[PDB]
Amino acid sequence: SLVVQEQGSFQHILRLLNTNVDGNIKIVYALTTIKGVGRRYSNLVCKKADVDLHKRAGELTQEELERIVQIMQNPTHYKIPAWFLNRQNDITDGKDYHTLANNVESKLRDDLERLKKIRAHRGIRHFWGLRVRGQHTKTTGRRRA
Amino acid sequence: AVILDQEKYDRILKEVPTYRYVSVSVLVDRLKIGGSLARIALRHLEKEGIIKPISKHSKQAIYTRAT
Amino acid sequence: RRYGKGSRQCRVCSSHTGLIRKYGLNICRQCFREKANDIGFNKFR
Amino acid sequence: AVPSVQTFGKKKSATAVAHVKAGKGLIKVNGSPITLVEPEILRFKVYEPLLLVGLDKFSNIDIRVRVTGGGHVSQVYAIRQAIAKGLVAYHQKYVDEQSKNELKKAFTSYDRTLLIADSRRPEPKKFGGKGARSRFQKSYR
Amino acid sequence: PGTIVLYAERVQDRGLSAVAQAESMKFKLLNGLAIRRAAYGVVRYVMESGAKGCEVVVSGKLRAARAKAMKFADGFLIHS
Amino acid sequence: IKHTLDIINVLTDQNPIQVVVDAITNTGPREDTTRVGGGGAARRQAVDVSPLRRVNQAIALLTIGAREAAFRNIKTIAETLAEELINAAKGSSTSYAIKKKDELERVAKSNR
Amino acid sequence: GRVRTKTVKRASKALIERYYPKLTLDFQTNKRLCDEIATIQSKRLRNKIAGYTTHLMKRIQKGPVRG
Amino acid sequence: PGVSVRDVAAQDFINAYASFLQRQGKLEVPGYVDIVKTSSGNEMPPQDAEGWFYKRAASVARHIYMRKQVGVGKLNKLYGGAKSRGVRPYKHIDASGSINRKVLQALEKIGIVEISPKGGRRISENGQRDLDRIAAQTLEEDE
Amino acid sequence: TPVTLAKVIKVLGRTGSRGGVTQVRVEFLEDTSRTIVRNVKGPVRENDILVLMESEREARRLR
Amino acid sequence: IKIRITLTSTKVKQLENVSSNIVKNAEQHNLVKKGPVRLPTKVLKISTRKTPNGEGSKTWETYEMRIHKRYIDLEAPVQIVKRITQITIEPGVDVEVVVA
RNA sequence: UAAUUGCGAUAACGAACGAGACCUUAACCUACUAAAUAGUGGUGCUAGCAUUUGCUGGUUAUCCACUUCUUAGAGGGACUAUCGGUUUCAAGCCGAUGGAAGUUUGAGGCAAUAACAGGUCUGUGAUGCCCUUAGACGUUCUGGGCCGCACGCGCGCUACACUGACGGAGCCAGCGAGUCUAACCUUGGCCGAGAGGUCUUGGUAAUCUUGUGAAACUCCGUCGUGCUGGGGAUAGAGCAUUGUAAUUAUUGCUCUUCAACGAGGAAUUCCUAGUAAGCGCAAGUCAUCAGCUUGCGUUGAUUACGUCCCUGCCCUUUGUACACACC
RNA sequence: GAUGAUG
Repeated sequence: SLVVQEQGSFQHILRLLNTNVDGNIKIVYALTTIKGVGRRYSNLVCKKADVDLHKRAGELTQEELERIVQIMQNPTHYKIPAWFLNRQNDITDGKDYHTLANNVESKLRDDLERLKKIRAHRGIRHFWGLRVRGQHTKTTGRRRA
Repeated sequence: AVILDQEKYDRILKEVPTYRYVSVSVLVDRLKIGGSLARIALRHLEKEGIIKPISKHSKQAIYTRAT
Repeated sequence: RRYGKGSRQCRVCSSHTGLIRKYGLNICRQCFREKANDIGFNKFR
Repeated sequence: AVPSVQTFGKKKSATAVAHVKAGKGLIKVNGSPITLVEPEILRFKVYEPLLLVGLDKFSNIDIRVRVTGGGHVSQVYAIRQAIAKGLVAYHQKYVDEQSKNELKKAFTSYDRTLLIADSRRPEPKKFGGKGARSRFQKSYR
Repeated sequence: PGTIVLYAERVQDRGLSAVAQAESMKFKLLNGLAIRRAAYGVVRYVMESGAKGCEVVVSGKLRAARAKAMKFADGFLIHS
Repeated sequence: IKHTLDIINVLTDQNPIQVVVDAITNTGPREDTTRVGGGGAARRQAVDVSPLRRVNQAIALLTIGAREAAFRNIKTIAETLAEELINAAKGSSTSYAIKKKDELERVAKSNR
Repeated sequence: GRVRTKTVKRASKALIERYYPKLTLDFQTNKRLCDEIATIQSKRLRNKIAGYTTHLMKRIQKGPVRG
Repeated sequence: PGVSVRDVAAQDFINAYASFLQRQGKLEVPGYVDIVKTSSGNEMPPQDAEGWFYKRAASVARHIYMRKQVGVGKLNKLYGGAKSRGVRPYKHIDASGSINRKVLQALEKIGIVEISPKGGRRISENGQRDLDRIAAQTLEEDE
Repeated sequence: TPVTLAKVIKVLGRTGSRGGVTQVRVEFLEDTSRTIVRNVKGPVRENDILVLMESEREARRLR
Repeated sequence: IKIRITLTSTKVKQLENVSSNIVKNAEQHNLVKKGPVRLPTKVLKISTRKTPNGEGSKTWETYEMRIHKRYIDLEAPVQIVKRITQITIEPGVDVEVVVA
């Protein structure tokens, strides 16, 4: 272990999935800004991409980033087990997906609107803004808006 | 500072031998390298023989000037 | 029916609530205090 | 048989049994050298009964300790009581009275607990609080 | 059948069992005897039987709407 | 305290225990004030401070300042306590301990 | 507080007025005498009775005790 | 003078044996060394992703040497921890059963352990030779 | 300013509405055979030494 | 002929009359026996609120029933074993005899 | 004096209940009686390293001995004993030696007289009187609710971070519970990321689960004063366990979502040493569900050794136009 | 020797 000097090509931000990621944070924890990229999705993707995890996010070469992103978008192709993803057995498709960046919120608006048009109890509560997971509302969550 | 340019690497080696007592924190207020980079700085300067250890510990590193 | 609050009743007063089951007593806490001396539970410390 | 002695020490629930016999200078606790006792910071508590009277006295003896109960800190205090007690009981039976008296004088003048156990024990809890004396919070409105 | 057998025995020291005396008074009261006559009847017998003290308390609607207790005693009992 | 005693020797080439003692003897306030009143109305009044309490309130100040100086800071506890003990024994107004002492003794003189 | 109750004060008095020649200043000796000269129900009360009887014995050596 | 595993501090021995096995390279590694985390109580997989499995093997090796026998259950107990549970308080939670089973099956295929009467695993004559041999080296490196 | 030292020779009692102020008589080390009575703020015994910031202030009693 | 005679009672006094009877009876027949082994007392505790209706200061109460167990081993001819099992029946004490 | 506990005084004399004594538990005993369903040593058999007679383990189908540690039955011990100060010098009080133990040795159980229009007829086949008694307020079946949420309050649990979060190693308790008109506590083997699944096994228990290998804790590392790897609410999606049945998610697991909260205003609670406080475990309820309660142990300070200022309590004297008694 | 009304 020793200190090594580096070149001045460092880039202090970088655009992935239409979001800007800081370059002064270790690589694994830097990607977490991307919605969908949680703590244990960065750890696994960054080691399937075979990057030195000890370096900063701005220390990566151009090819490595696109190497990482390509894995992130089709995780199953690189043998990321199904149980690592945030969407499985999609209600309309039967397939598996991992949702990133803007897809996370857009899919979310689609999830509620499904229950709303069906007019199920869950969808009703969301449209009313209340708690939907069986909590008591008598004493809790008063100044939520 | 997270990573170091030449203008800083030489800066370390030229000022650190004057410190009466050095540690992970002392190298972070006299010069502005991060907490992580101070630790590798300490171990490198130990191998290179510029600073002595009084004791070594996971949470509190104590060094002094070489004699 | 095989289980629950309805499957167990105090053997003395038929009450459903407060029953103690430790050591298979199955006697409601109120009746236990009345019968404690005869059953053999005394008050020491 | 070779001379032998059995002694013990306690602190809270911890207890250690020290078998002592004429030997070559072994000091092992729990089947390991005395040099490997943990936690590290308190190694000199175990070394204390040796240093205070010189290593000379321990050359002709073998001491084997074993500890159970209590916790990491209380066990260490059990070991140090057993070692000091073993030496005094050995000199009682196999050397002479004077040596036992002078030994005892050194051990006591530094720390009484080396030979006499600590009489403190825990208090029971009482209903109405989380501890023997503490209580739940009271409110009036 | 044939394994469990019941025996009887006449209680020793008839006048020094609290169960016997309390049951004695209950039947006396149901028959119409006065409360003061009954309570002192129990007390007098127990003291004649060698007891070192007796105490009997009857609480309820003795005389009017309001409920109250009333105590009778002899000798010297202990409490603690 | 194993780390802190070590740092004192490096920073001053002096016996570390003796520095701890000097920090105690330069912090124990000598005069304090007491609430005194009648019927509820009250005021302060000056009194002397006893030997044992001089040591007690010395230790509390030295360790309260060292604890508060390290909180939400890059420096470790063994370091802030090390600096606190070094300055107080020197009699430096930089120390939390010394500044507080003079605040107590100034009030005492004004309420004699 | 180490005040002694009337049960102790009077049981001790009742033994001196009958057994002065046989009582001594020794607690251990007095303790064993009170087993053969009285019927007491507990070791604790017996120790206290013998203790205060010893206490009065010292007093009598100095002079007459009232009562 | 002779040497036994009990004569060397635990911290030194565990790293020493783990390195030896890493160089030797015939210990079977279960492949999921990058995905699995060591217990349900934890939140991040091991930080030393390269060598964590080798470290676990060394710890179990010494663990058997001290005592009669063990089982996969006894090791889950020993390698549990404090579950966060968030707002609610902590609670002991047992470790990964798969990982601890495949370090004991691996250790048998290398010959360091064997099944024993009365259940569980146990040291073998060959196991004691390897661990004892490495203890004497670790002492030699005290210079 | 100078500071003088004195030695407690008796503890007279306790004062203050709440008992946190003991009362003492002292004997000055230099120029002994001069004694003053004053109040103290912490636990105190005989033969203690007190540092007096001003020597000549004899102290009042609340009773 | 190995036998193990056990005893369980909630009151020691009666149980020492039975045990002392057994050992003193065996020594007059010069049988070989183990001593009376006294196993740890196991206590039973029940905790309960005094109040029958929920009101008032929270006052809790504890009860205790105690169990003392003992056993002896005998190696004796069957004829003496027969009368041994028959004697020393006492209220409040429970006995069990096992062969081999 | 902790005490209407004592010394005494005395128009009172001798007594009874309460306090103390008493019982339970926690500390000590190399002294009695015993004990593998608890232990230790030695010896048969045996693995490893060195090999001079050494160090550490295995073998509960080897057998022998012993009781220091563990268990109980019966007993011993403390009485402030002894010594020095102090009050007419009486009850006592302060300190010291010795001792396991010297704040009535620590903690409890019990606990008088006289009262409350305290709580309970929703513990009782304990009860008077009023009401209801077949289109019932009886009994029982299906489905809801007691969990509904603009807000106000009371016990609590997580936090707001380097005295730290995360990762790998180190590695230690005590109190308990466990299978009939039957399914309880579960070692061990194997599959699975995980929860969990499957085949076996011991224990009706000092025998087995269970050294309950628990947590905080120590060591070596990664991060570095950034609402940041502190914080984990509120949400999406999938896999499991208990149950006839989980929708208003019972609970557990996995990925993702990643809010308030930067030490807290007026106020206010608890506490004097193995105590407060930090940490978790067994038991009660229990098919499943603890952020609660009853006990238990592990780590272990700071500050008085006082006073009557605030809140109250006990005794005497004193005033009163109070008696539902200062509301 | 500060303040303190009412049910």
